[PDB]
Amino acid sequence: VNPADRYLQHVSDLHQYAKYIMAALPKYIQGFSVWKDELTLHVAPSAVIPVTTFLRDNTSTQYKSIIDITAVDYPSRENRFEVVYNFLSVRHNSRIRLKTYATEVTPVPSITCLYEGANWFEREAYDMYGVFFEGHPDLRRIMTDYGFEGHPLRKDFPLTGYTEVRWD
Amino acid sequence: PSVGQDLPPVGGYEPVQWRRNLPARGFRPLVYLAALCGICGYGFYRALGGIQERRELKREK
Amino acid sequence: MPTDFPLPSQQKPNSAVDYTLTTLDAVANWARQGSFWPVTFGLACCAVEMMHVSAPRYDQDRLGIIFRASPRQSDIMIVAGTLTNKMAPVLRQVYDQMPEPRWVISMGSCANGGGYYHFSYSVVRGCDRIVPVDVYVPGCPPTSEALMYGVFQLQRKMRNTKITRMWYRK
Amino acid sequence: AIIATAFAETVKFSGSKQELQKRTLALYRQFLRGAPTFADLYEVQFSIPTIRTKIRQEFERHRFVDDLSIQNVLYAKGHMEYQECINFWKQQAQFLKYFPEEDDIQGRHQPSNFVDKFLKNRA
Amino acid sequence: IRAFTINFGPQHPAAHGVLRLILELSGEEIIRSDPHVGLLHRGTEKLIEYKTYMQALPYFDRLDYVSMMTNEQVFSLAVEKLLNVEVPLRGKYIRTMFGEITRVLNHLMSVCSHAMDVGALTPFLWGFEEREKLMEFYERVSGARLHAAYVRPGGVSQDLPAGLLDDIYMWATQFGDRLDEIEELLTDNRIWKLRTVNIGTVTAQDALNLGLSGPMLRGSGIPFDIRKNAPYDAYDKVDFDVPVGMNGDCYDRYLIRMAEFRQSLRIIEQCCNDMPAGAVKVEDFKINSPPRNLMKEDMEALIHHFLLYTKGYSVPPGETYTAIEAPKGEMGVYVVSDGSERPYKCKIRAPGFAHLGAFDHIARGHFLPDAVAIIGTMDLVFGEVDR
Amino acid sequence: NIYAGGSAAAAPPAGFRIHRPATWEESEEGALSKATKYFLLAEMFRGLYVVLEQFFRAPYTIYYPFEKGPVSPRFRGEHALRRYPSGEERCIACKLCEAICPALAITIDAEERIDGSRRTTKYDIDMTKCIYCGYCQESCPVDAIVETPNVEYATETREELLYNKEKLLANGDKWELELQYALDADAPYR
Amino acid sequence: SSSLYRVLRNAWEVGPRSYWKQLNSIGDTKSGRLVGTDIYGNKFYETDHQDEIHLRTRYVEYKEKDYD
Amino acid sequence: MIINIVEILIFLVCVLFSVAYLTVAERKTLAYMQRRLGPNFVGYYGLLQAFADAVKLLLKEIVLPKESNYIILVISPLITLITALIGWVVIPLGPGITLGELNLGILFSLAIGSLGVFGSLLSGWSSNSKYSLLGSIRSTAQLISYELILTSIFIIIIMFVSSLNITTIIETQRVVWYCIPLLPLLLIFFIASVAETARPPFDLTESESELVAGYFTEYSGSPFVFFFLAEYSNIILISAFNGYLLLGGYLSFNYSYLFNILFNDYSYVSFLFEGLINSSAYAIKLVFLMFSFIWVRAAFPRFTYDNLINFCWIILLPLLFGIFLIIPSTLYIFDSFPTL
Amino acid sequence: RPDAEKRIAAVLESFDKISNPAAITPTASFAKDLNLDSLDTVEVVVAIEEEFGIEIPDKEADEIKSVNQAVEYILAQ
Amino acid sequence: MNTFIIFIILIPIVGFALLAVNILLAVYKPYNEFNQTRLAFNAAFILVAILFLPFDLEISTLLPYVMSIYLVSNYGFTIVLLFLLILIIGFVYEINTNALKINKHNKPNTDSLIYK
Ligand code: SF4
Ligand code: SF4
Ligand code: SF4
Repeated sequence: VNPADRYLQHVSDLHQYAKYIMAALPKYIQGFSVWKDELTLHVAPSAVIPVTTFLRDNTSTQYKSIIDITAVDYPSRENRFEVVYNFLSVRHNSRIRLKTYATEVTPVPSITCLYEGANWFEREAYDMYGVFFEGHPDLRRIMTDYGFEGHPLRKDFPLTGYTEVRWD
Repeated sequence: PSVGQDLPPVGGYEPVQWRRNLPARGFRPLVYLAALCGICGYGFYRALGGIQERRELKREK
Repeated sequence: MPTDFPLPSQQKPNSAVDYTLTTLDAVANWARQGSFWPVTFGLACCAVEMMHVSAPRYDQDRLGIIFRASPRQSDIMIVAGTLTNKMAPVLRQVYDQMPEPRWVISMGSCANGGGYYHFSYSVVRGCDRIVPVDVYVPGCPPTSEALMYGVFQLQRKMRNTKITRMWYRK
Repeated sequence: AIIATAFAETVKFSGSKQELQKRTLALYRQFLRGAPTFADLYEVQFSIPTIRTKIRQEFERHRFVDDLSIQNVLYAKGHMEYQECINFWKQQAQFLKYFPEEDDIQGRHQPSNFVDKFLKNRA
Repeated sequence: IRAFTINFGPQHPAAHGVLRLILELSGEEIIRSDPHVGLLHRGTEKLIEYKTYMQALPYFDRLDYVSMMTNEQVFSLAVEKLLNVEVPLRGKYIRTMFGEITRVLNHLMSVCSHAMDVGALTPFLWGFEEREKLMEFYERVSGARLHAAYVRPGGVSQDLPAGLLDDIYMWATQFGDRLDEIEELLTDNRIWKLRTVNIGTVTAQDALNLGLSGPMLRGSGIPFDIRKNAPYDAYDKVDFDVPVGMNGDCYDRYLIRMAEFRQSLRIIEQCCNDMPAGAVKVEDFKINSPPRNLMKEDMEALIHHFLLYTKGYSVPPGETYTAIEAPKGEMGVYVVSDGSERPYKCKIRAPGFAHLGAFDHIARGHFLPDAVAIIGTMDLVFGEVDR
Repeated sequence: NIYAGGSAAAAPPAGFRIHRPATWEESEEGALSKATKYFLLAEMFRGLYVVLEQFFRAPYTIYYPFEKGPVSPRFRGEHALRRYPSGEERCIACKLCEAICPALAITIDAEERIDGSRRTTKYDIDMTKCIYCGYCQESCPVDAIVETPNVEYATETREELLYNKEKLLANGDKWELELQYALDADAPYR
Repeated sequence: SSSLYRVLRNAWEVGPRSYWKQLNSIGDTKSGRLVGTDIYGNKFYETDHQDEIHLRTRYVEYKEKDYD
Repeated sequence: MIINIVEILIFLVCVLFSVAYLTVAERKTLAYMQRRLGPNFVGYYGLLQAFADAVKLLLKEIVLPKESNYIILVISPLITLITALIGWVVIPLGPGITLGELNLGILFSLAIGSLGVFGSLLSGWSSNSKYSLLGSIRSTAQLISYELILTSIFIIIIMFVSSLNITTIIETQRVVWYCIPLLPLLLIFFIASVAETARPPFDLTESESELVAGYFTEYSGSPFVFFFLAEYSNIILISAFNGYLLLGGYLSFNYSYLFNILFNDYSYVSFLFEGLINSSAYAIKLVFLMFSFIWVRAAFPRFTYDNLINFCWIILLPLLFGIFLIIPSTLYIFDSFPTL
Repeated sequence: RPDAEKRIAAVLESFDKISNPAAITPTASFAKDLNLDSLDTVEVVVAIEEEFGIEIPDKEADEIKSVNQAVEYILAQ
Repeated sequence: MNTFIIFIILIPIVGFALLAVNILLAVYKPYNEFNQTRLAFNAAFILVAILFLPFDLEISTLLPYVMSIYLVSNYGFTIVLLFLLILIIGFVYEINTNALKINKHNKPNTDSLIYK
């Protein structure tokens, strides 16, 4: 058997939800996509908070819980980095993924206004990329050398880095 | 095909023990209290009589 | 002075003074061998194996090893687990406040020459670059059998310490 | 994690070049005020005005950037390094990154002409 | 003006971890905390973009080095969901019950290590002993101990020995006595019950706002488990109760861990009775190796055996986030396929990452010895959190 | 029926409403009986009796230089290069072991020798970074490098730890017995 | 197990000269049967006895004082 | 002059030479309590290792922190050591056999245990780090707070004695022990006994996790053998107190019935055997008790300091005043008043 | 405060980038008369408060553009 | 000349023989090898020792009683029992005022969601 049939009835279900979401908030959703029951949402950079309230606050749509956020670069395109979010409706046993985009210069806002644990996550993907989170106390580096310069998960940045350590 | 790999017994295994094996051992707690007072009071009967004995020995000295 | 003199690896006791010094050396090295206090440095996949030596299959108390996790009471240090850029000054500082008859042993393959993270950016390419390590314990899960064997290797080195015989400057 | 640490601020992006300039001026005042704390804390070999003449020239390095928002990321990085040095978070090994040139006078035959580059084929 | 703020542990404060951890104490009461993690931070994610999925697999048993096999499992699951392949039946059960003996191992390490961190010395040895018995069971299947070069993204590395499935039953009968035995001096235990009755309360909606999961979220009262909510690997086909706590205390977070031994043993009883027969790897030779019997005989098996070990197998482009129930919590992984054979990017969601991130929302007001009982029941092994 | 919206079959289950917790007077036992367990420390002496029972039982530990723990045939420790019957080096430089050692511990140069067959000029493992994946064993068609289950080879210098071809052929000379024994239990399950 | 009776009876089985060597060699009293010896010269044993824990069965008696 | 300087040496090799093998014995116990083997590599059956501990420990250096007055770090090890060593006068060893008999026994026995806090409070002040100071505070507050109840039951013991001589108590105790009438007294005394020693059901204060690698000072060397040996002297010293004033001190049974069967007359053999059996009854009580300390050290986790002060002043000590109201009353019901 | 501006001149003289140390008048502009920069401004102001040990708020630090304003501020203590 | 006085004098010399044995036997004695503002307390640290003094002191107050208890038959009983019954209510002052409570400000926010 091809292991995609067991998804299909749900997957064709999920689309009806997803289109609904675009009909719900047409100001902020650039698009939706889904591939093997992973629902992915398409949000402008200055557009994050009004979506995430609705994803938290609706009774039909209550995700309540950040799971992990990070960034992925695509230096081929103009807006360089893109910022991805993952949630988990523990009532309705569902997941949702939210992608925005940001150039290294420009920000994305912080969802630390609502999601409390996310301030730690946003602290992470700062240092790995340089992608900001405006509106965020305790924005500083983590899980790298304190005096480190540059960003590790960046395709121009070399593998071994620049500086090595020895005891003089 | 499939040959030589390990398989379960055709009779299966015995069912294992996975519950809380916790017997409420010992006695009733009131038995511990009553035995406590018994050991005490017998000790006091040995104690105070010996003390009065020692006082009469003190008189004799 | 004699133009020929036996190497200290090759010398034998011949003076009665040397019998006295060698037996006294044996007592000092012997108390150093039996009582044996490392410090819990372990930090990563190379630290559970350090606890596996404390486990009741491959006991270390029967060897006299016990983890006084306080570096002033420690004889040696077991560098275990990987070693990052961010940590390494703390490693140097923990090496600093140790008493003088010390050693340090490199448990784990990341701890010598980087190991699996030899090409990372924020990593020290083995703890050679920080402390002078005398025995390496190879193995990426460096086996309890191998870790104990590293201790026995170090104890053989301890038997050949010659702290007393060098007062005669052999 | 409702609450921040001692000196950490919510990051916020000044809309004007002047407001950025005001923040940078206050920031250099913060470094310059906390500089004698650093020589105590990081136990450094040398003197306080050497710290001050580095902190001046590091902002002299970035005096001539045009953009608002590239100076915004630059200000945020400066504020984070202030946040590190005002606490014990950097250690003195990591603190002495900022003076490679001070601690050792370089060594014999620093190559200057073409020839000293050439005899060691540009090092 | 600020507290006389301390460094908690440079080296050996909490066993199995470098817990550098700023505390601001005002009455031996934490007004706020700030754990600096990064001390183990090897930067593994920068590496795993430069190696093939074939090679990229033992990055992850290094991650979360007390429960290797769930990390192995979750990356194999992410890639099997990405590749649109299906592991066979025998493979599903063998991966399932190894992912449950690893759960037995993980709680057996974590509860006993936490009891040592508190001060109870006897489970800290009685548990590691049975962990050595389980080191043996890792040893017969796969490589050495404590780092299994096992479940491949095609499924399973190789078959069992000829008699492990018997021998593990001889072990499994006596694990119940050896578990209730350590239960007998920690569960009632007025010292332990005093130290752990309401310490670090975690309410429901704040457990969700801190992104927590696994035994902690199930301790707060919400019945959520990936083994039964979004099932996989014949956890459907194996009957399995789940424990759910009542308060937000550390005592529910203790008692649920005690319960999951009793549950994961019942896993092994329903697995060893009903292990099927069939191919233990995936059916084809185009995502994992052919067996070495017939590659010395067949021309076709060689080129697969060569390309899988020079190039590796090619992955369709896309991205997945597969998260499963590690015994620490919900461990996730987010892989972004190039369409090449190196992963273009791969984030981990280490479970203890948000647990550490949710520390000073829980740890406010409590005492400094109370700031130890909170540590090892959010299970900061620190192999997870930085990486 | 029809659900509401914000409404799955995930309702709260039957009897999810927990009981009102019992007070001092909704308790079956007497206060004297409860406080007997309070003062006389029932569950203290209970666990004390547990550990006393474990005093009178057997230990587990072994005398390690005299007894060794369990060793699987698929255990892995240090390396060796096997040879053929009638003694030939068995390693061709397919470079698979270089290709899939995920720490790049393998380094090989190799040349066509006098007779024309391919052999390895320099074969070199960096045992600082041999991570015991064992993939290097599973990557040889001609089954030349193996996993010798020795672990007791602890060195004192990093210089000793760079196994070139000669040390590995010496290990293949040494452990040849045990590698035959191990492959007589693993070559089916490979 | 590790009772006094077992160590006493195995010491009475082996012989006090080999016992006095063995106590200076290991801490235990162990009575095997000479399954075989080494090309380096190392006498091995194997224990029949019923009161033995798992993997205490077989063991080495070395040759050199400076063993490992 | 000649026969007393040997009288003190034999007591030294009876006690100081024994307290080392106590520290070997604790490892042997906790081995079999946690199902492993004790030290076996070191000696013949793995004995003697405390010598290998000490001789190594005497060979390490005298590294000293810069914040510590070095004289203070000489005084506190020495005075804690000699406090727990001059507590060894009026242990009784048979009838009236002490080092120096004096009619005020308990007062010395208790004032030197009262001096026992004074070293550990003084010790944490050297190397004046804030954690290092406040750890000494947290240690000394419990170390006085149970020193109360340790002191405070010694008077209700001698509400059966009314005499401060220690060896008078055992001859009073011939008719019956004191533990077997007064059973919960033993339980609260046993927890009070492990309180004044640094034992980890109760010693939270040796938390290396809380401090910056601090147990007390990490002061090591031949300094380290001093507080260490003082600690293990304190162990069996409070065991000795438990031995005489609560348990059968040197008494086993009547044993005159046996003697008139054996001997026909007094002789040095008869004194030898009777002193043997009295010392052996004292020994067997003392040796079961040192085992019991480990037997409770194994099975329990440590405390919170809040738990520790709550454990002193709220749950134990009003029950102690209840004892102070019931035992003079029980004395008052019958005539029963003890005379010297 | 008498001779306070003498101490202010003593602190101000110790710098560089001053084409005339005798241009230290009580009405010396920082940017104009002393030929200073925006960074030199808070440099000399922090040097002043360090000379006295007093601490100053931000806006009152920001607005001191001449040594006349420094001697205007100086009697806050 | 009595061994009692020999015992308390010899042991400091034994401690000196253990003290200077390191100074004889060691080598390499001493190589090269923020605390700005705060200290923190509750009353539960400072009060235990200060309150400890009358409760330690009353033991030495009660100590001359227990030696002479046969002489004071049925009446020194009455006096000392009055003394104790003063001190015991002196004790139960503090336990009702909770003088050793070191209570935590980790309150779960009792006040509900009063809205609009
Ligand atoms: S030796 Fe192995 S387990 Fe340990 S740090 Fe290195 S890679 Fe990790
Ligand atoms: S087991 Fe050794 S040879 Fe094989 S891939 Fe790993 S490091 Fe390389
Ligand atoms: S051992 Fe195998 S992989 Fe390595 S060079 Fe030889 S044939 Fe190639």
